[PDB]
Amino acid sequence: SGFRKMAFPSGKVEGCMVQVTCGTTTLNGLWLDDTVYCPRHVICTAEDMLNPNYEDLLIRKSNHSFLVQAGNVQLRVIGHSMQNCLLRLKVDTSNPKTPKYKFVRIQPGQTFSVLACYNGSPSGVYQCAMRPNHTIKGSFLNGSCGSVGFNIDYDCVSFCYMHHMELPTGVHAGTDLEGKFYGPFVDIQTAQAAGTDTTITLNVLAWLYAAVINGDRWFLNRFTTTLNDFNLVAMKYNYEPLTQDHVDILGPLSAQTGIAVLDMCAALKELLQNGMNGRTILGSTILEDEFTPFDVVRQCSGVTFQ
Amino acid sequence: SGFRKMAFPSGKVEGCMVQVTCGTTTLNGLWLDDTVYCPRHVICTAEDMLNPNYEDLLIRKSNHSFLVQAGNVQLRVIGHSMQNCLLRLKVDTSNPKTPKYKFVRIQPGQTFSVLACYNGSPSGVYQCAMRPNHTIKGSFLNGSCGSVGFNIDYDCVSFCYMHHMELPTGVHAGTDLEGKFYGPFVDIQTAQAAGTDTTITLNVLAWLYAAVINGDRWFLNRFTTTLNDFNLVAMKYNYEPLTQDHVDILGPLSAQTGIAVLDMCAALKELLQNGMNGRTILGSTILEDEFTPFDVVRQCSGVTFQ
Amino acid sequence: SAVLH
Amino acid sequence: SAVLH
Repeated sequence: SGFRKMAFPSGKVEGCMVQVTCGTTTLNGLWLDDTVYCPRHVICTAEDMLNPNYEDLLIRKSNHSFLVQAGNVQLRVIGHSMQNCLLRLKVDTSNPKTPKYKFVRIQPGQTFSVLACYNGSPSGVYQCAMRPNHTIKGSFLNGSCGSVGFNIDYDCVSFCYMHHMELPTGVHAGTDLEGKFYGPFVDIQTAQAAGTDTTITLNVLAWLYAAVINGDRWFLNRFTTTLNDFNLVAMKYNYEPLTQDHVDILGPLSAQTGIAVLDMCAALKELLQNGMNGRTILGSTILEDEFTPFDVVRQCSGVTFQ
Repeated sequence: SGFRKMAFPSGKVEGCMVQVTCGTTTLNGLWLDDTVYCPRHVICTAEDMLNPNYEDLLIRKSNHSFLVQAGNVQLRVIGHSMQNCLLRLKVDTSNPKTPKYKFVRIQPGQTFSVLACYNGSPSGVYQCAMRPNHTIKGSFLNGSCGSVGFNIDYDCVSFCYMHHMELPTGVHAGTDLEGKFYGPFVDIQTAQAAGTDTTITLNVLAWLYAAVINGDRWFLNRFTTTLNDFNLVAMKYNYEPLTQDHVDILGPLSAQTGIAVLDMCAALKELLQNGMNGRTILGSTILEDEFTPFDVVRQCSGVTFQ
Repeated sequence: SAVLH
Repeated sequence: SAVLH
């Protein structure tokens, strides 16, 4: 029993972090095969960040403008190119700890684990959801850029995020592993802000199913609702609308619990209107939207308590 | 910026998990050097668990009653002994992924990371506090025994917990790495229950300091309090009493923020009496006691926001 | 009862 | 402003 925010074992991503130094700037890079990926602003200086031209700044560097080290081993750079907001540094050794992997663009609402790193050295790990406004509530300090986010399926590592910066509200923005930002953000030291966020409905529901799979049913009711009447309520409360596709996704969890999705929504609609009356669900006093339905199936059991 | 429950990189503990099979029971074991540790009830059967004699059950086994595998490599057992509630299986190969390590008994209130595992295979990782009643709110399923909890300092791994069972409330009990249970618990299938728990005061305070280091000060006040007047209030609310030793511990956090500990306690005492009035601290609606002061220093910055 | 995982 | 870590 139990239910926690749970990160993926980070042993495989750890064997791929290195330190990348250009000029006076140091950050983290990701060493897969014979390529080290890192944010391109490693070639920036504090003055440059305000209004940088990357193209211009990079033609001004050579291979040996970049220092790459793993452990105490200096890796030699023998090629470089800019991809979107990232730099691809070809080095003279292939990572022998390179795992099976791929690069995915994560969608809003999906989750991943983040291996926070400093100076190519992994400090810690936690799990965060990509928000609807394309930010994540991470915990990062200066020197954390190039830290990465990923899932692991089977033996494969799906890299979906490299950290590039922090917004004024203290949330984080970054790119997939092709350098294309998540959200309307750019790697410049200029006024930039998170858009309004909303609560991930599909997840709140997946989580209410977890409560039941964990055998707690207190927040259910006799009612049902139409999708459309659910949504007038979703909107009032700054929840994403539910769609028929999200209803199909929740069916397996509906099947394991015997609670109809639209029935569950009525549960939720009631929770939204009446509060939780000082009670907890899965030991939270709040409605939790940072667990996907895939997170619930992985963590929960195949058998419901009762 | 940001503040999250953050686990330690699990790459080093992962290279030490194996599967241990005795009879029809399978669980996880920890392979350091040429020893595999695991819970001793690996030698139990469902019938035995109700009233087992371990001494008796073990003399009835040989070295080859135990199957140990890492990856696909069958490891051969060449010795065995019972230590408290654990089994020490000497095997014919030394783990070459063995890290620097040691065994510590964790104290109530301290935290560690838990690498959840099935069939010697690591499924996931999260951070949990040892409660005052010696339970932890983990997330475990059948087959998770031998999963371990640890901290990492420098390059050393401080193993403090092996998982052995689950209580009726759905919380978890386990031993240090000498087999001595945390709490008044025994490895038997008999009626057993968590004692009443209490809120870890030292941590709630460490966390309020984090809020400030994160530059939020809304919940402070003009007041101060005596230790002793704090405690009459702590008791009313099922918070641990504060002691002078806990006050000394919080001094560095007091020094970085300029908020006097007793001043902070008055802050808390007010929070306890007036609620949070629909507000959040570090993005929580609740007072959080699962971050030690050592957790705050590691995660926060050396410099306060303002 | 307690449950030994 | 945004801050590039």
